Formats: sequence, structure tokens, C-alpha cells
Amino acid sequence: VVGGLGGYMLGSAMSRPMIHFGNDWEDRYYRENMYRYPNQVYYRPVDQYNNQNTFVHDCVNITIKQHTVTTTTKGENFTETDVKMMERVVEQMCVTQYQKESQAYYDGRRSS
Repeated sequence: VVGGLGGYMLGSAMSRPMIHFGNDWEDRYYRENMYRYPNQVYYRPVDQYNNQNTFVHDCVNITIKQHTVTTTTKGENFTETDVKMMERVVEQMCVTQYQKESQAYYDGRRSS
């Protein structure tokens, strides 16, 4: 019984990028502890938004919202440090989910 998810789907599966955070430790931290974070993101149909940005943001928000709900309360806890890395990983994954969904929904589909 989610409260905040108007039928947001979950993507099929992806891989774990490296995220070049720019701190020497945000990298070393991340590469060690990456096994915690989802290898997936939640989204709505790209076709519903007119623009990538608003949509991919909504994908950051919703993915993390689904975790701070489902994954959390009585499971995991994303500390404030994780929270910042989640936003990094998930945005940089929502742009990938989109490089399928958008272009797949454009190449022989939309026309702008």
C-alpha cells in the first residue's frame, strides 16, 4: 500500500556505474559499499512529461521514496552520506533508463 506512487513502474535491471564523485573517499566509499544500493530505478512513462528533466528528477525522487519506505523503517537505513550518493547514482541511472525509453519511444515512434 504505497502512498505517493501514481503507478510508477520499475525498470528491468542495469549495472553499477562508477561515480567519479571528485572526493577521493566518495569513490573509495562507494566502490566498497555499492552492494547496498538498488541496481534499478522507478519511473513513469517518459511520454507523460514533455521533457527529460522533470521526469528524471521525478525518477530520483520516486526511487529514493520507494526505498525510504519499503527498504527502510524496518529494514535498511540510508544515512545522510548514503542519501547524497543515492541521488548521484539514481540520477545518473535515470538518464540511462531514458537513453532506452526515450530513444526507443522516438527512433520510429515520436517525431518530437
